[PDB]
Amino acid sequence: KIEAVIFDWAGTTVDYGCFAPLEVFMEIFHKRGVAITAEEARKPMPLLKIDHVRALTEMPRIASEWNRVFRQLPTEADIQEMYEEFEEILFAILPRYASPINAVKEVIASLRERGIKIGSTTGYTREMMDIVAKEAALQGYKPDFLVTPDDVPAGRPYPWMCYKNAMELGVYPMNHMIKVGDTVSDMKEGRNAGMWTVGVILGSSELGLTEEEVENMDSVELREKIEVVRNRFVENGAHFTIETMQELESVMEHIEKQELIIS
Amino acid sequence: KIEAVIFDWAGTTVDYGCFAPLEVFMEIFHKRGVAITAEEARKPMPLLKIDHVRALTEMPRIASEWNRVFRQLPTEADIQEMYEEFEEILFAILPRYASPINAVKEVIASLRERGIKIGSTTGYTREMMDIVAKEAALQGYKPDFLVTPDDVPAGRPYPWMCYKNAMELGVYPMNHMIKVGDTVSDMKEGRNAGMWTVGVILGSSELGLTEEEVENMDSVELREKIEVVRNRFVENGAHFTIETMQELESVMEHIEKQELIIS
Ligand SMILES: [Mg+2]
Ligand SMILES: [Mg+2]
Repeated sequence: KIEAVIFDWAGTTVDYGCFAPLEVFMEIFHKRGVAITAEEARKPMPLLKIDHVRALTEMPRIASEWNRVFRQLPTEADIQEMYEEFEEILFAILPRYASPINAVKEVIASLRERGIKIGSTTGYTREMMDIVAKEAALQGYKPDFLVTPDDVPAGRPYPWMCYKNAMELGVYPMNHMIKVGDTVSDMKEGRNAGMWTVGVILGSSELGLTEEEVENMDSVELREKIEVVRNRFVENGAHFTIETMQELESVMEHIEKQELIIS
Repeated sequence: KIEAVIFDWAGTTVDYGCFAPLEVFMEIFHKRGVAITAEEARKPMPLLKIDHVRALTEMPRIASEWNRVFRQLPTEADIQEMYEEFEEILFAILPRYASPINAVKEVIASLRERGIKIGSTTGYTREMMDIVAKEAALQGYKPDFLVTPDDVPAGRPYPWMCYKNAMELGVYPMNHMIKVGDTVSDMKEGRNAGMWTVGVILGSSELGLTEEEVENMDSVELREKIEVVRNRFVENGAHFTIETMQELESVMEHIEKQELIIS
């Protein structure tokens, strides 16, 4: 039972903290003496098109600074000539954060030797993925199949992308697959398809921490923050939640032994 | 319940004391020889129109003097020349009085943090409000929307301006909005609008003090002065009466928990 795991990308498989799409947004602004927090950088994370450089331009403290350095408010060609260079700088920065998240290696190798198929879904796009994947493979990671919002009629909340990793990999009931992510949207995806939804923490978008900024965080505050993530996953779906990745091949057995049904 | 807060523009957010008009009325008179006090400068205020200078004209003591300088009493021309310059010196000084009152920043910083909208209304006019807004932005205060007596068929006594904020901010039931002010008129407006009215004291017109006078005033003296303002506001429908700005939020908790109804 459970013949395939449907992983995610930045936050799950690669790019710790899911900063790729962020850093870009920061430079675009910082390149005009604005300076913004990665904290504000997220917010409209899903849906990375121009409207985000418009929602980030309509933000309080943001509109302020901007109007203080240029002595005026963002123009229409300001959002443009900014997004035009978002895609640009991003497609050229994505490969910087395409390394398989430490230890994810062994997990995949292992899960295959045990006869498990590996698929995936993402928020990014074909063009965005044609850059991400490529680097990943040259770097050791390459699932058996991949799907982006471009392949289906809708994005991440819906199960559509997941119903295709199925067709390809060829796996009858949905209960035979596991969904793994790092965002409430992901849990909503798995607990929609009819799959087993699990949330990763240490390196997730939610916990939004850096692969080091987690070591400097003190023993009591980290765990303190981890639970916050965990709890937020659980209610949005998540049949299980894990901190690291080594704990997934521990969840599968459980699923099987446990003997609980997905309704 | 409290989705948005509608702030006043001169007495609540900026000008701690509301001396912009005052320190301009007494200059037009101090430039012609007849000096006057800021106390006399502000009998009626929401009427910054021409007949305000005319009221300081037919004011005994001030009628005296001027006659003992120009050897004659004011004329219809002496007035429509002091006003036809009142606003001209106003637009040049208003920027000097268009910066926040400390707390306003931190508070407005928050509020938006809990996702609360921020609109406004004023007695100042379109042109007057202009410049002020611009300078307020460069300083650290950019409410979501702004309305002036020019956008509606009337002034402050009437709700009109407040109704405009609702459409814009998209917060429908009036009673789901707070109305902060600094004078008897601001309360008349909020009550007529049908929202939760609140009046501030420290740094208001009804207290005509300075952010140096309030620090150089007796402990008992000041307290007495405030009570006059307080009793004043309440006497005009002010559902609440805050001293400074922090406590504006505790008021929201109170209102949301005291299961009370307006009108
Ligand atoms: Mg991700
Ligand atoms: Mg006022």
